[PDB]
Amino acid sequence: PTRVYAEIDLDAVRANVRALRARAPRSALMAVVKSNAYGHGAVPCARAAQEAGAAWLGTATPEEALELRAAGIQGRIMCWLWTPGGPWREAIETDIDVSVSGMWALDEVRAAARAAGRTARIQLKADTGLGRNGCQPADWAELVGAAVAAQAEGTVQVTGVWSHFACADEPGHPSIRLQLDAFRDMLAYAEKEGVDPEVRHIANSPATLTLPETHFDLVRTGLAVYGVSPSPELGTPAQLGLRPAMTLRASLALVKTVPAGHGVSYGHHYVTESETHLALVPAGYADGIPRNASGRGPVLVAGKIRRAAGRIAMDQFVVDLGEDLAEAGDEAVILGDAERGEPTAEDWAQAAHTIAYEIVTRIGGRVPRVYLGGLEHHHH
Amino acid sequence: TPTRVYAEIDLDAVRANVRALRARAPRSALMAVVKSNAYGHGAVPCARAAQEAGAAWLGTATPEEALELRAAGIQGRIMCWLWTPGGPWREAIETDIDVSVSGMWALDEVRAAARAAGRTARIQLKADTGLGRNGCQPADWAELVGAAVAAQAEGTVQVTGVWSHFACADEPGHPSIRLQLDAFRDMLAYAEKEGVDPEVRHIANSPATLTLPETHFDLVRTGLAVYGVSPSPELGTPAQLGLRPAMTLRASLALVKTVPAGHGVSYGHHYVTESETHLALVPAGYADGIPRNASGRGPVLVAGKIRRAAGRIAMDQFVVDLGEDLAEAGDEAVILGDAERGEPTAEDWAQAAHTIAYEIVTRIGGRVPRVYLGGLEHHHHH
Ligand SMILES: Cc1ncc(COP(=O)(O)O)c(CN[C@@H]2CONC2=O)c1O
Ligand SMILES: Cc1ncc(COP(=O)(O)O)c(CN[C@@H]2CONC2=O)c1O
Ligand SMILES: [Cl-]
Repeated sequence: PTRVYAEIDLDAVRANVRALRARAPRSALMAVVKSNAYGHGAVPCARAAQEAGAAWLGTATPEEALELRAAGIQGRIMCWLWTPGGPWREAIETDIDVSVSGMWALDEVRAAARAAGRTARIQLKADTGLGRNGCQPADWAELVGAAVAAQAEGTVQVTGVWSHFACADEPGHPSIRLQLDAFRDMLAYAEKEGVDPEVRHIANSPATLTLPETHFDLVRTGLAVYGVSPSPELGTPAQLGLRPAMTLRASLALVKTVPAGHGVSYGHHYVTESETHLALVPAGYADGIPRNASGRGPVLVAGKIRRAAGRIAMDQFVVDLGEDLAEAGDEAVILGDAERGEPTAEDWAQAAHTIAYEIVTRIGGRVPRVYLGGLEHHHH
Repeated sequence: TPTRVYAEIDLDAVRANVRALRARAPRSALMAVVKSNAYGHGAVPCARAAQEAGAAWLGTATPEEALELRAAGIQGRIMCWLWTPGGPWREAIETDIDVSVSGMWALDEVRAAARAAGRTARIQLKADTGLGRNGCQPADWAELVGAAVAAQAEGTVQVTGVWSHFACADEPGHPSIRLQLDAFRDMLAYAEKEGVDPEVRHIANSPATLTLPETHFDLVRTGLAVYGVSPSPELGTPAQLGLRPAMTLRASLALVKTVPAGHGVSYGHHYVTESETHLALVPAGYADGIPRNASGRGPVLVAGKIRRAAGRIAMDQFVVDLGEDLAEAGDEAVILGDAERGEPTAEDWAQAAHTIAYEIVTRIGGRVPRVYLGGLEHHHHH
């Protein structure tokens, strides 16, 4: 690549899960590789993680997990975002743990297990307060009654019971101890109606890094696997011992001199104060560069951190080097490692008024990924 | 048909939009701009649709997007302008692609390339008339203009056109507009006198095309308007401008349940139910292209009524408050589509997320499948 590409370090990835493994000594690890691994490459990161000690693999959509098996990845895998008509049968045949939050899901899977002549491994999801997916406390008895019954009929096998936190990245939030308590009480009742789960889990990356009383048998870690801290309130990847996996770089396409008082970019939302040097970065919002980052986004050009000049276009944006010099083809680092003096996904989150989760995840397809580290077959 | 979420592209809306646009610049050619996967609509399918409908030129930003079009079997004139040292000059020249030169480093590369390729490269000179983005500054025109006419004589290149791009065309009656138009006539002319005979002179994008007839010249570069979306509300709705929206984003509810009064919804708990009600889970989040920034305002059409994103929008989904109404898993929700059909539109979302329509349709995820209608059967094979 010469215009813009993403450099993924697989050694950073492996070291992260080894760090996270130590953080929860008595628990099992679940590397979440959903959404193309938050933009780093689903399969490469799935193999690296697993190699480093990942016992489970989790994704959102059935398609995402199927594609994981398609690439010959063994071990326990699980998905949780189903919609009526999903590929229940296919998932069951590949021995993937599908999740259930309602009777409709349970009924769809039970019928699929029949056609497949096999038993689906299912995990019941408790809605302990997030109010997103999962079963409400008011319908827990009912759904729990059906599982054990569908279990007796040998059609399904309840392998686990799980929930998910709403403000776990906000240390001290009252909503946290609530859900955690509601989790225990819901688990008891189900464990009493004839359910012996293979795994018990509720924690995510922030919960994992903060509350041990929430580790149980398994922990589902996503973002931290990529060396990005869930929130500033928890620390920088550096303080967390996490190492950034992606480095986004580009080459300048033009460097010119313009008189003082010259407008730059759409809407001329930036006017040159004095005759200066204007560089051109060939990466716009279609490549994943937030347009709300207009005027703030940091770029590492010529030994100094520069700022987005004016509006950010679909394909490119300009930067004012001032007195400094540079030429077409030169390297620019839009986001990378804080330990290398470069900008980070957090820096851009703040610049764009969003979160580090969005920054990395929304990095386009038009942008090639280049792998380094891990083993050779990982780079596929 | 997709079970989670998907996008349907109406190829007839595309075919009709260009036929409308041409009738606006009667004495100028039309270059359809399908860069960025046709602003999220599917590059090859739309490129074919627009050609057959009347586009004489195709425009993409990068050489790769241009080499993909050729690789897909598309003929006719094509041009790309975003280049960096080491680009596929040779490959681009062999495939007969009009490229843009704004600096000398480019000229020397295409020259070395036209040499290896044993062919003459058709180049177009970009002039920076105010945008301050790309193109030659007025103070380096003669230098570039000179070296060019020199490359001509050597038989390496061939200057096929002189152009430029506006900064505030989409802002009706902006001072920058006239100022930029003026520089064009002066910079262009000089190039003529010094020898250059251009095949085409262009400067108009969608807004300028729709508003200023004196910006047409030989060619006109229209991107957004071709897909039925209007550059700016300050120009009207696709309806008034006489345009038909081409994209329709639909998803299927995954869950619908009842929750007690005072329950929190999503991360941070930014939304609390004022009473006992029905909540519905839409399985699509910011990884599919839904702006997280539209959290709490993004309009969706669910069960006969427009609902607002209840709380924080997530990576893979978000919830909507059905209130008293009822619905179920599998029922379809329309995120964005045709206002004429009483559906939320790209502008609606553009406003909700505090941005411009251009970015909404352009950033629709790749995890999101595309389904084509109308047009010619063979148009949706690649
Ligand atoms: C159920 C579940 N568990 C674990 C994770 C991993 O979380 P971290 O990345 O914070 O470690 C996620 C991802 N959460 C997102 C965020 O938005 N939509 C989701 O599915 C999740 O949804
Ligand atoms: C150089 C160039 N020509 C023509 C067009 C087509 O313009 P319309 O889409 O308005 O018809 C664009 C706009 N492309 C975008 C839009 O925003 N930033 C860009 O680079 C462009 O960049
Ligand atoms: Cl130069």
